[PDB]
Amino acid sequence: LGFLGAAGSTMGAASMTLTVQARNLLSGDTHWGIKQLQARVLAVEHYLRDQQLLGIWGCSGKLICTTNVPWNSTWSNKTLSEIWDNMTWLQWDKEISNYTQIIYGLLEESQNQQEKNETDNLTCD
Amino acid sequence: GFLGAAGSTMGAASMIKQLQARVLAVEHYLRDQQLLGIWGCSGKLICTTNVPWNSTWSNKTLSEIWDNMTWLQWDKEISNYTQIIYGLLEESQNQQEKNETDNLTCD
Amino acid sequence: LGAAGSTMGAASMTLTVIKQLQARVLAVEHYLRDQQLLGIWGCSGKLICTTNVPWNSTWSNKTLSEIWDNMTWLQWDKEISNYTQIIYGLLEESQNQQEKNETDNLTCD
Amino acid sequence: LWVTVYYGVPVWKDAETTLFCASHNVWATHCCVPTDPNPQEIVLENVTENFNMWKNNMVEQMHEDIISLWDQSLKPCVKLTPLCVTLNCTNATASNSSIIEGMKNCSFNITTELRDKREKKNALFYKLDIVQLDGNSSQYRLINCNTSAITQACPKVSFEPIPIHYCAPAGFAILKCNNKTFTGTGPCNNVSTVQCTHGIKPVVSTQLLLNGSLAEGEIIIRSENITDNGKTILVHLNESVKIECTRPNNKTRTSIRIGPGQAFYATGQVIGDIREAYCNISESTWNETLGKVVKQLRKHFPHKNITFQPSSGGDLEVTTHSFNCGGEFFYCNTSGLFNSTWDSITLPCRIKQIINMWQEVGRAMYAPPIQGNITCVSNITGLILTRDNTETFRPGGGDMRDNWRSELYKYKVVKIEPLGVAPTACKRRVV
Amino acid sequence: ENLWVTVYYGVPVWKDAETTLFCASHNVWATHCCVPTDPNPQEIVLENVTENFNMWKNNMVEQMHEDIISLWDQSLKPCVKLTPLCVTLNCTNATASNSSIIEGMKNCSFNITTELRDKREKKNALFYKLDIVQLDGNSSQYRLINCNTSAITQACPKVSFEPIPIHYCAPAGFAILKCNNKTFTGTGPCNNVSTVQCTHGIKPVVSTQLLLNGSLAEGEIIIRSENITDNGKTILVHLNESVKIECTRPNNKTRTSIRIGPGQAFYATGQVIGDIREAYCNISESTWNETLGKVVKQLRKHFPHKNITFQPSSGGDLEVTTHSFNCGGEFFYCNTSGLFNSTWDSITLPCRIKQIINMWQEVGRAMYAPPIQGNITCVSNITGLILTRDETFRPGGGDMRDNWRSELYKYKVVKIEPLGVAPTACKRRV
Amino acid sequence: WVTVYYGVPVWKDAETTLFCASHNVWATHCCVPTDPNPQEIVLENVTENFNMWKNNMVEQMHEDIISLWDQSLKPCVKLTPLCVTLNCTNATASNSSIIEGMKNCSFNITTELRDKREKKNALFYKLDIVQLDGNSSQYRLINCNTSAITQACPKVSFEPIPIHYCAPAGFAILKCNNKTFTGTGPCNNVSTVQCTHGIKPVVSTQLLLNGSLAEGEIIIRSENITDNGKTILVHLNESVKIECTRPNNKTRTSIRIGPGQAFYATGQVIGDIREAYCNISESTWNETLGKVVKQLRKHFPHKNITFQPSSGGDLEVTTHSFNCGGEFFYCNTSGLFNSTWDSITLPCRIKQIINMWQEVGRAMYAPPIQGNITCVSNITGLILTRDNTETFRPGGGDMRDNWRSELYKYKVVKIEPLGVAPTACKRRVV
Amino acid sequence: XXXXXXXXXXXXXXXXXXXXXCXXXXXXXXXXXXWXXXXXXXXXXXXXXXXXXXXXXXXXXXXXXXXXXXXXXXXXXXXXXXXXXXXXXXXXXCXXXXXXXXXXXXXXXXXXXXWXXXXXXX
Amino acid sequence: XXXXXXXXXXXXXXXXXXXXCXXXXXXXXXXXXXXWXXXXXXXXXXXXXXXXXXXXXXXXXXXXXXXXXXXXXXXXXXXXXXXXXXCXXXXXXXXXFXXXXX
Ligand SMILES: *[C@@H]1O[C@H](CO)[C@@H](O[C@@H]2O[C@H](CO)[C@@H](O[C@@H]3O[C@H](CO)[C@@H](O)[C@H](O)[C@H]3NC(C)=O)[C@H](O)[C@H]2NC(C)=O)[C@H](O)[C@H]1NC(C)=O
Ligand SMILES: *[C@@H]1O[C@H](CO)[C@@H](O[C@@H]2O[C@H](CO)[C@@H](O[C@@H]3O[C@H](CO)[C@@H](O)[C@H](O)[C@@H]3O)[C@H](O)[C@H]2NC(C)=O)[C@H](O)[C@H]1NC(C)=O
Ligand SMILES: *[C@@H]1O[C@H](CO)[C@@H](O[C@@H]2O[C@H](CO)[C@@H](O)[C@H](O)[C@H]2NC(C)=O)[C@H](O)[C@H]1NC(C)=O
Ligand SMILES: *[C@@H]1O[C@H](CO)[C@@H](O)[C@H](O)[C@H]1NC(C)=O
Ligand SMILES: *[C@@H]1O[C@H](CO)[C@@H](O)[C@H](O)[C@H]1NC(C)=O
Ligand SMILES: *[C@@H]1O[C@H](CO)[C@@H](O)[C@H](O)[C@H]1NC(C)=O
Ligand SMILES: *[C@@H]1O[C@H](CO)[C@@H](O)[C@H](O)[C@H]1NC(C)=O
Ligand SMILES: *[C@@H]1O[C@H](CO)[C@@H](O)[C@H](O)[C@H]1NC(C)=O
Repeated sequence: LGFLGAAGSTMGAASMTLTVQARNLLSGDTHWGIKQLQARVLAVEHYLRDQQLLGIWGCSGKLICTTNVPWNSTWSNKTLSEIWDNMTWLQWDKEISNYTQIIYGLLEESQNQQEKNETDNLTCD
Repeated sequence: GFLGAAGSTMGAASMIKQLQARVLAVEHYLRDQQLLGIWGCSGKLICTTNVPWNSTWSNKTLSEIWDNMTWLQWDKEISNYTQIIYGLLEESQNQQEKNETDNLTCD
Repeated sequence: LGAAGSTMGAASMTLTVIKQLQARVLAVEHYLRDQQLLGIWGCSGKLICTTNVPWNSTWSNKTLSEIWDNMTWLQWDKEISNYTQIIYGLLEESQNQQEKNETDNLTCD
Repeated sequence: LWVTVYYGVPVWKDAETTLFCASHNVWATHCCVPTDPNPQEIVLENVTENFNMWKNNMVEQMHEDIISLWDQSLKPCVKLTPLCVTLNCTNATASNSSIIEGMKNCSFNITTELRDKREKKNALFYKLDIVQLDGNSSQYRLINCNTSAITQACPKVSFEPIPIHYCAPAGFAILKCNNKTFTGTGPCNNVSTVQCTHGIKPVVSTQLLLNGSLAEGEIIIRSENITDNGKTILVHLNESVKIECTRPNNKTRTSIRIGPGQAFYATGQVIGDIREAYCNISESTWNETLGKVVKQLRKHFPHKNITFQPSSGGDLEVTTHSFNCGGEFFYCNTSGLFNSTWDSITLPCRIKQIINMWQEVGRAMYAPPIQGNITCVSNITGLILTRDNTETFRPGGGDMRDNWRSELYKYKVVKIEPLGVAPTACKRRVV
Repeated sequence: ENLWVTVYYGVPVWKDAETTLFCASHNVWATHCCVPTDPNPQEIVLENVTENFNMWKNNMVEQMHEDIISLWDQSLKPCVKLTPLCVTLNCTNATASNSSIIEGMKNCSFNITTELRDKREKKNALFYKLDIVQLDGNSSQYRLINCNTSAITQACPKVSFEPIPIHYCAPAGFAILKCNNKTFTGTGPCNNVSTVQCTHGIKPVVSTQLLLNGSLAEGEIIIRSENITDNGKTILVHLNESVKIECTRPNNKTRTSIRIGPGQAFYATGQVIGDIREAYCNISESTWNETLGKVVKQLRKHFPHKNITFQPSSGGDLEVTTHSFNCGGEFFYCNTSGLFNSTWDSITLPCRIKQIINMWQEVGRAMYAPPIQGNITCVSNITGLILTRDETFRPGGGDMRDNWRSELYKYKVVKIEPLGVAPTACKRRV
Repeated sequence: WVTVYYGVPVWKDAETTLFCASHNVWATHCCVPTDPNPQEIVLENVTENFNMWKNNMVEQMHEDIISLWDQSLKPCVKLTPLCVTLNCTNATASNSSIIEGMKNCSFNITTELRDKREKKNALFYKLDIVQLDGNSSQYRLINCNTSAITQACPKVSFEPIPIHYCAPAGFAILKCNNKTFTGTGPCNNVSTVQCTHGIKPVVSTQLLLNGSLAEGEIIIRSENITDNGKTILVHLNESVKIECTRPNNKTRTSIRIGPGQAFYATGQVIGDIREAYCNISESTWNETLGKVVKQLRKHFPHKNITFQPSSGGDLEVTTHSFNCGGEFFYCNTSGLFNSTWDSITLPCRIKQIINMWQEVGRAMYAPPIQGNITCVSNITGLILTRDNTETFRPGGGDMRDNWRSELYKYKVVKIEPLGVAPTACKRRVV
Repeated sequence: XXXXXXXXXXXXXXXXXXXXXCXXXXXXXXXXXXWXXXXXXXXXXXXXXXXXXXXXXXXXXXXXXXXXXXXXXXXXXXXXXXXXXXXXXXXXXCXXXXXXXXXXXXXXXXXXXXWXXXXXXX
Repeated sequence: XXXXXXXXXXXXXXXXXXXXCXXXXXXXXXXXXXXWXXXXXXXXXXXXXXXXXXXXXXXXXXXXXXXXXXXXXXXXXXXXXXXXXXCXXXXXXXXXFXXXXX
């Protein structure tokens, strides 16, 4: 159940463990210690890069976040019952692997447009 | 002062070596931020949850005892429930998000 | 950096941005320092954040809004280079008061 | 439908990183990190994964650490550079007759602790450790004074293998294959996640795989492209064969001071059985073991009866069975084990003090002698075989990665990828 | 109960912890502890806070030890090796300027290879007897001490090891607690505790029987021990008044630079000018007699009226029987007999000088101190004493960490744990 | 009202470490592929201050190159055992005639094992050998006076492949795009890049070889024109083709030093007797200097200008020192700088013990290169110093001057994303 | 004190050369040696820095009249003359100021102790 | 460097005197690296003073001014015994000697 125990669960059942998987991403003499130091520095960078993406997409502070970007049937033409009840996350990750970079670019642009509209155009004069 | 009022009760109390050290400072920082965020305290020093106090962790009439105990003593008193409470807080936040995006009655 | 040097009002929507260990660690430290400051201020998660601190007219000669769009950021930063630590301190004090006021003015269920 | 962003999604990718080594022993000193006192394992229900023992990089990574520790452990020790002098090397006598060919009584002029003083010293050396400089002129040198320095291992330092567990860093996981019929490559339909691998002792040997784990099922023959003759075959036994090895005599050693706190340890005399070292394999066990291997081998080669031949030739390091027994290196014959078509077997064995364990051009090590007698007992858990009408098999060998692939075949290292997206019915609200 | 968990961040609690502390401000110490100190140190009174301190188990003492060894090695590593000098020495009797003999020195001739690795020359130098070992009986042939155990290296004259105050500072997330009650003595609870980020500066002064240039005890003389009734568990006596000690080597030495190799030179001792008085230390008599009596009065608070007496160390070599005083860079090994001599205007301690030392019991390592030209005068403050028990006491000695523990005893490192929970009568609103 | 902005297009001058980026030393460390399609942003209406002599990148690259040089040579053969007395006579070549500059030297070396003292010999250049006494055949190598000589191993190339230096995250490199920029003033047309162009770390003394030619006319750059204590870097807009050679076939031997070590040395030379010479086009050289002077006179419009065929200091700086493949040439420039306002065929000298970097305590020995060698190179600039009329002389000799001339258009700055400005509104929800 | 015994030399008619040196009463080489010219002419001049102490150099008495030379085996040192001339028809003497370290080069802060009986060959 | 002193015709007894040296070179970068010696008729020179201090094992009747241009006047001239004496610029390789007047 813990860590990756839910990995083979369906898309729907899975995610009841998002907190567990997320907390387990952080960690809690001579030359060999340098290799270990390098690994720690990289682990931090990877954590932060994911946080930077959540920031730019407007999902900071949330494990589950929705956006204003519509789903393109091109990416997948399956319905929700198949996606959430029969399919798993490992399968899904493979199914739309070639669209990840598109969706991420769209999420960044959508957030920028939202902010553009949110910005107060001198209401107070 | 930083640890000032450490001996006060809650009512008031609540108001190459260099690279290794820098890395640890960062890891400790990030763990506190992740852990607060994952429970719903992102951006806050104090927040509440929907997780009830079980009374088994401590059976004290804390609504009054709060003002006659310090944080140091309290931290010792319930140290055995640290993971239990934290686990419940994580579950609570995750369930709240699942209710927010429930397709039947979404946000 | 990206595009740079334009008159400040034109900057809207432009806000889109062993030695090896030392470089990586410092890059992380600098990143976090800015996030921590945005954190103490009511600015976390935002490119643009609005304060509770009035601009102090003592700092520069504010010819109403013209000062906001008659030069780029480079000259502006120089004009007020000696007030940055004052402005930042005031923003922290104001947000600290806001935190105390929200803490005491509890809503709850 | 609308895009939903998720963080903490339990998915992963094949990945490479540095694993932690967890455990006056060198392995214990280096792998100072404690093991998990209560290792956990999480079975992943409805998960399949692709494993490949010939390409998982866990073997390559430990190789680098095995080499690094070996060399680093030997660096702060006595150099034998001043011993590269002409030696006399006459026939040494242990007792009575001077008939022991293997040992020579080498006398020489060597600089002592004071730079302006020199002394005549002597020690006994093995034939395999020396080379004749001029045919029939009785002038000898140590074999590695031809190309490099020889470092004497520190007598206080133990290289005895201890079990080592490799552990993932945060952000990574090790997946384990639980299929007894896996064979080394392909999908496993029963996969569990662990933080640390089982312990593996860093035992170094040739031809026979010693002190490993046993197969869960029947004998497993694991090879890449088994139909090729360009590939090595690892045979993993389901029962261990007991092997006992000894050097049946009491060695007494001297100490020659060669610098400001540095001394060379060497054989002074040997008292006891003048014969070479011997290893004993029960005969009935060996024949049963080989017959069982053949029964499974016949599934890949269901043809004419298989012939087992001795190794083909080459340097002693690749033609014989090497043993990391105590502080002495055994070079044992396998003839009689691999001479067949499909109560004890005694095999003669030579001893060397100067070795090059990792076949490094720039390295040589001198092993201080063991005082007294040695007995070494071990578990034969597998074989390294090569193949070249019928099939011919030989006790050939690889690059000593075989020694680790044989245990690290069921593990894979992956990196966790917490982000992903999926469609929903819910659009972000304006609020 | 209608209580829900409330999460608080910024909670004033902590745990015992061990971390890496960093130090702050041609001197080796100044070069390494390059980090500026806090010009305006802060301190928190910690109202109503008690804490448990244990100097005997304080990891900072050990960490300071690791730093001194490491710094020493960084400084000594990039220097001249004297292993080319491990040759037979053809020695005669003691010599001196004009019509005199310096007891303790010998005139030795040796065979040194020139820079061309072919031509050889002989050179003469004077050496201390304590640095020379005889090769056999009834023989004039000698070798340098330790050429039979370890490499001997030469310290570079370019670097100063003079102690400067070193301040230790906790890293972010950590703080240092101090016991400021006075009369704390040994381990146990302290009822007047404060929080600081950095320690006071401590000079890394290394000595044996007498602890020099530390702070003084406030209040009365403090006797610190771990189970004082034991014979072992070395007793640290911290004085509330200092005793002035003046040490000197009243003679003019010269130095000869001998080339020993392709970019290397050895510094030899040449002729010595002036009277021959060896070396000595001056201690006021009444000051010592009164100081020791005060210590005894405090010992009488731990022991019943008893036959209290002081004697010189019972044995061992100079490193444990003498006062291993560094003075001006030559090493002094001064005789404390006559100082620790009692039963319950000035006195002088005769003193010996050495050039080859093994530092902090490194044993397998040795260092040669180049001679100091001209004469040396050093004045130090005796701030504490080290004693062991047989009520007969002897100076004994420590593990060379008592010169740190005597200053670090008031400090403890703790990890700050700002996150925590408690129940409150408030449910989250959604 | 104070509005806070993040991601603001502001930068400040800063110093950081740039990436090395990208059998070969340079390739071993600068092993990271460069941007296949570098981007550049023009900063409209931006002026920035560039200063060649205050540019820390020149110094940083210098320190890194030295490190690369030493790191490469460290794991190689030491020639320490060869610092022995040599027995030297006159060497001959091709014919029975003596070839000037070469001596036939013998010595006793251990080679295999111990005590062989095998007599070996080699031909050596006079420039690498110093006489031990008057009227004597006995010699030593010049570096026996200071240090060990490390032999460079043939296994590794030091060829100056171009390297693009790249800024770390949080930093950017600004570039000056003014074709006539003088090196110290504001640049009124600038752009931003992440990496510099590829700069070949070419080593030379008096002449600047294989650089990038000026976009505009010949640009004369100095920190200060008036100050005769400053170096003048002349950046040419047209190159001069230079062809240098060693017109003989060298054969080398290998002398075992010990296990894992061998000395490479000249066995014999067959071919021309002239040791070396160099072909500089006559017309190009004369016109090139005239053009430099026409431009020099706008900075120095005084009477007449003369270039004197003179220099001071020792051979490392009085000549044109450059590498030719793995060979070390020292060419006489007196045949070039001789004029007041076919080919030149300059004589050249060859030397094997190279005190590269002009540091004390280090030397490298250049193994002999078998067969004959030719090199072609482009003079892209000159280094001059000076002092009624004015006299200029070849200057330089400082390796950093060869890099300052390429990095002159680049500056490193730190990006500073935070800032504030006044606005009309207060936060709406308080 | 070296108390060296001057070896002396025969006089020459502005011809040949000499390096008589003085034999030390104790030690050889070591780190205390010197050589000087002598005359009834304001004590002439230092001739050579025949200092032992692993070093030697010429002094100011003459730019190129003699070179510092020594033999530890003989317990003696002198500058060795060449191309003798009438101008050199004067006395010579030995001394042994002790060596010392003084930064660059050297300084004879130590007095020129142990002057020899000296000799002359004018 | 150069040395000379106006010590000509120093015919005296009881009252000590010496002329100061030219000290063209101060010869005093550290510890006054300059020295005095004197010689009786038909005698080797002997140190009189060094670094303006009475020479060791020389005589009680010795003194010198604390100056580069020091005069090594005897502490007393009770013994008379005038003899040639001179300073040398010891700091210099060219340790120039004074006139060596009585
Ligand atoms: C201020 O600096 C700018 C550089 O930062 C100059 O802009 C450059 O002008 C060049 C033409 O003079 C452009 O060359 C083009 O490069 C592309 C590369 O792919 C080629 O195909 C084109 O054929 C080539 N054009 C021509 C006419 O050869 C540079 O690309 C351009 N650089 C950038 C970054 O835009 C400004 O000209 C300069 N201004 C002044 C006043 O000097
Ligand atoms: C200035 O730039 C020129 C041009 O790149 C440099 O010339 C090149 O120098 C190298 C090294 O000497 C030559 O490489 C050799 O080529 C032969 C060809 O047969 C090969 O057998 C060798 O193994 C080696 O690879 C290269 O050919 C030569 N290029 C040309 C056009 O001649 C010159 O060295 C640079 N000058 C300086 C000071 O850096
Ligand atoms: C011993 O050596 C020291 C220097 O190492 C001499 O010190 C000098 O003393 C005089 C006294 O008047 C001072 O004026 C100088 O300035 C001192 N020198 C330095 C460098 O400070 C000392 O005199 C010598 N003593 C003997 C007996 O020779
Ligand atoms: C080797 O030779 C020495 C010569 O003294 C002899 O004493 C020793 O016993 C010999 N050793 C053996 C094993 O023959
Ligand atoms: C040869 O093969 C047959 C089966 O085809 C088997 O019965 C027989 O025992 C085999 N011979 C040997 C030597 O194993
Ligand atoms: C000196 O300068 C004048 C400037 O008009 C020029 O005509 C003359 O040719 C110059 N002298 C030389 C030697 O070129
Ligand atoms: C190049 O140098 C050679 C040297 O012998 C010379 O003969 C030849 O003429 C020179 N080239 C030109 C163009 O003069
Ligand atoms: C020092 O020892 C050498 C040994 O040969 C001797 O010749 C010399 O005279 C001794 N020095 C003194 C001052 O006695």
